[PDB]
Amino acid sequence: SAKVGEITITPDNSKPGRYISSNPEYSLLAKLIDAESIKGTEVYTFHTRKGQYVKVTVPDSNIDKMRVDYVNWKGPKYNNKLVKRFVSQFLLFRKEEKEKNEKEALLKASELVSGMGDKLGEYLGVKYKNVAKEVANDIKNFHGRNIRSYNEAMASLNKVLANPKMKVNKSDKDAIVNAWKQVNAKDMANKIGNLGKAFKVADLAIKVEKIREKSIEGYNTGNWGPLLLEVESWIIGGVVAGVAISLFGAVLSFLPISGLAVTALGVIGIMTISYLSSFIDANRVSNINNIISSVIR
Repeated sequence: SAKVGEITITPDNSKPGRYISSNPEYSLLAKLIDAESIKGTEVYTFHTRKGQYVKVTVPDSNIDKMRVDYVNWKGPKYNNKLVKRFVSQFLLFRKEEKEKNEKEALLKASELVSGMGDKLGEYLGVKYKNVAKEVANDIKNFHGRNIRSYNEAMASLNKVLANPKMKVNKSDKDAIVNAWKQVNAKDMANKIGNLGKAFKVADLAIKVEKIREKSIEGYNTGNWGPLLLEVESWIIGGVVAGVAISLFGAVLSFLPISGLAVTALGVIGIMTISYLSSFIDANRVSNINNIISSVIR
């Protein structure tokens, strides 16, 4: 709901990635704008008329490499400077918006993780509670310029996974799974959504659903790649690293423990905590491994 030079851009609450121009006169004669960021390239779509639009693409957010495309254009083409004028600011606004949301997300996510700490710790032990808290902190203070690679993360996860004590008997496995299935993406999505504007990403419920399905599959197959990959997916697809993670954590934390035993609890607690550190801090993982002993039987 900020001001972009001469006008005021407002984010369409109803539709993520879409903005409203206070005065189309300065927004290329378009009231509605749709922004996108795939693989670091910003893409602006100005809806001038029905079925008509101007596509603006900014490779690597470098206005110098800017490209304009008139699609289904009837009339004369706007002069570049004009376009440039607006884009410049919009670009800038966009960055700020992200930066803001990122911080906003990490915080709220760190809270959730922290609380999860307090909660499970009552059953799991102080050692558990202690680590969870650090993990929460790491989240709180993370910068998106250090989000780890799939292969990078996957490795760390293995350490935990490869940890002998880190066992999972069917009785437990089947519960954990049953828990996951108990989940309703939609409700989740709303739940998550209500955490704040920053969580209002596109196709929330799909993202949720995929976390569930892949979460389940991980359990009964030991394959966790799909999970990590999904998250990474999100990011390449436009979601800011900080948010993606936060989003991830939130979901993770929203799983229902009713119907699980203290043993299953430990698994869950460890897992959650582990996935997260895997993407953030390699070192925290050690910490986790060290407490697996006292948490898991």
